[PDB]
Amino acid sequence: NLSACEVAVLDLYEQSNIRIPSDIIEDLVNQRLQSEQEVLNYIETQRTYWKLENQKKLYRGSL
Amino acid sequence: NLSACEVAVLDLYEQSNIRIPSDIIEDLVNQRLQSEQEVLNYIETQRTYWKLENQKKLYRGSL
Amino acid sequence: NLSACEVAVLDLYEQSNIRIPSDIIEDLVNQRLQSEQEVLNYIETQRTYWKLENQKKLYRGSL
Amino acid sequence: NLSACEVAVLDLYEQSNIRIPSDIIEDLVNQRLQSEQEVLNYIETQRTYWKLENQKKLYRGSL
Amino acid sequence: NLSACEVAVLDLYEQSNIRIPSDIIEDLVNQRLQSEQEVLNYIETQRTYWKLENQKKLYRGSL
Amino acid sequence: NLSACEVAVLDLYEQSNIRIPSDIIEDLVNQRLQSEQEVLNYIETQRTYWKLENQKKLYRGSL
DNA sequence: TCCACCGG
DNA sequence: CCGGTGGA
Repeated sequence: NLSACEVAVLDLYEQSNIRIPSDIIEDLVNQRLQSEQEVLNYIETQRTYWKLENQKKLYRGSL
Repeated sequence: NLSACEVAVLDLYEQSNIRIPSDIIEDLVNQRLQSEQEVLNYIETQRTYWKLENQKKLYRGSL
Repeated sequence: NLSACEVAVLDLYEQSNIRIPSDIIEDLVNQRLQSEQEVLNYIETQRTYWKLENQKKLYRGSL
Repeated sequence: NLSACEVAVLDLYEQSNIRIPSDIIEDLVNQRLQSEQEVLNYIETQRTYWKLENQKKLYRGSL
Repeated sequence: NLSACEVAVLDLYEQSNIRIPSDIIEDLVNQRLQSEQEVLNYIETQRTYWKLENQKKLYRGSL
Repeated sequence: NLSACEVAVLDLYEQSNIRIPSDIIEDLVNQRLQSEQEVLNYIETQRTYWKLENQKKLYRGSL
């Protein structure tokens, strides 16, 4: 149950067939960003964060 | 609340300071995988998925 | 004050003039790895870790 | 045990879930900068330092 | 006054009109690498080292 | 051994942990530049030249 | 800042 | 096929 401008942008991403991680949605709520511009920039930043987090290589001492 | 061999692998990622997105944990529980080997393969596959997903490039009608 | 093979690899890095972040050194002690191979792989993972971390873009809400 | 603005900025990075390597902290105590604006710029510069350092490729004479 | 394979590769570099910084030449003499392959490999690494190092950004406390 | 301003700017680069190639130091001394502003501009210019040089790509009759 | 090209 | 680097 989200803000209108939050909904605007999220569907933009749906339109590009991109699932947005749910950690990003959670982070998005606790911010009440006010333009669509800010939402898009916030989300874009978070996608980078998790592109990078997911690339992190796991050391294996077991394997 | 989770399976012993699941908690084993998640703590590997902690030790390596890696955040696992929560969508992955979600999908992980609805699988009851049996060994640590399997759990780890699954998680890895999912990190690739999301690395790719967070990489996908948005088409903007605005910016 | 460290294991001899640890030292062995840390000096390779020094010969190539690459500073190792000290967090890597921390994590490295907590693992008593046994071959020089293992130490190097471990260290190399950790470099990617922090190449990536340091690449994370900060969200500017105040600039 | 640090300056107020130092603390202001480091929690920025914490609210964005970004680890600051501890060599950066070291290097930051050593300058008593006086606005957040300078702290932030200083830290960003050091993140680039280490993104780049960590990217340096090691020459292997052994493997 | 250098090794014959060393001379061999540097000349390659000349034909492509490429200046090798002289710190590389230094680091090169302290390694007596044996094949041309290893020379080229070492030099190539050292090129990346200084491409990166020269990229690092300066923090300016006065300008 | 060098002019005080030369020295002032060189320590800027150290407090940023940046090695200056020694070909830069060389060219630097044969110019006696006067303000620190002039010195830094020079070094920077020179850092670009060599970022660029060290990037130029080798044509290999090896490979 | 975004787009295209080359390398692993 | 994906990731990184360089050029417009």
